[PDB]
Amino acid sequence: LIDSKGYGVGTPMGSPYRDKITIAILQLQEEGKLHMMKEKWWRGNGCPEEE
Amino acid sequence: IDHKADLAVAPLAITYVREKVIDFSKPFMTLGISILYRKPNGTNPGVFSF
Amino acid sequence: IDHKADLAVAPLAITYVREKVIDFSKPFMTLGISILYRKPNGTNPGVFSF
Ligand SMILES: CCCCCCCC/C=C\CCCCCCCC(=O)O[C@@H](COC(=O)CCCCCCCCCCCCCCC)COP(=O)([O-])OCC[N+](C)(C)C
Ligand SMILES: O=S1(=O)NCN(C2CC2)c2ccc(F)cc21
Ligand SMILES: C=C(C)[C@H]1CN[C@H](C(=O)O)[C@H]1CC(=O)O
Repeated sequence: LIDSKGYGVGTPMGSPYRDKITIAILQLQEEGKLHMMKEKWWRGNGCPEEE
Repeated sequence: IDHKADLAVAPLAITYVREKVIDFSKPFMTLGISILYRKPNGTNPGVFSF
Repeated sequence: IDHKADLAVAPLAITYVREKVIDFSKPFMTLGISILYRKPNGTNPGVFSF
């Protein structure tokens, strides 16, 4: 990895949601629901390392 | 910016030039920049490799 | 909470129950919980492996 950054649920400048979304994001991350959603879509058809 | 829609639920990365104009939330994935290069075609060792 | 400080620049992890009281910045370091354990020092017997 060249750098490190991350996605976002970006709201307008001065919105009453950039706090209500991150309490909801961290609630989905402590419960592990952001990993059941990533293993669902980034699953793939499988790929061999082979050695 | 001109308040036409509220959320941006899409892979919209958190950068320095974007944070000044819109409010991102805290991340839900984590990124990096990396090279997508193509794999070689193995070596294919033959059955008469001796 | 009791306003005896202004920043908390520290290894202070961003959890769900901490941001309902203090109100964090946007992360300066990526991590997760992982397991520390002794490196295995002995070697496998392998009485065969000729
Ligand atoms: C130092 C040890 C000395 C021992 C003696 C040595 C003597 C001479 C021995 C071998 C000489 C063979 C000629 C050289 C070939 C060069 C490479 C080649 O072209 O391979 C080709 C094989 O196609 C063949 O020609 C297979 C023939 C094997 C020889 C049979 C053994 C002789 C028996 C011994 C007599 C005892 C019986 C006694 C009474 C008669 C294939 O080309 P490739 O690019 O390599 O592979 C790609 C193909 N692939 C992916 C599909 C696999
Ligand atoms: O763009 S950020 O909000 N701040 C920068 N970083 C860490 C410094 C690597 C990270 C690391 C992981 C992220 F998901 C987000 C960010
Ligand atoms: C060593 C301590 C108490 C700290 C280190 N950072 C974690 C934190 O940010 O709360 C704590 C616990 C841990 O290592 O699991």
